[PDB]
Amino acid sequence: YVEFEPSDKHIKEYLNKIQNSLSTEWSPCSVTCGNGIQVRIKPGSANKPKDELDYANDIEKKICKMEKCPH
Repeated sequence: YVEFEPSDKHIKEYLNKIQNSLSTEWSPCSVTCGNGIQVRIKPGSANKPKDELDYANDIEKKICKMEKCPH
């Protein structure tokens, strides 16, 4: 069945997109309408170099829900 949840592949794509502003503060929502994701670096991972961030353990994710997408 259709999952209706954000996929890890797509969240990793967003991490590439916002990598320059990625920090311990939540990112902007990945979308301007409908459902997307916000990401941040876990505070306990703030000392790590960019090339040693584990997706599952060093990155926090949360669903964000924006206004209904217009036609």
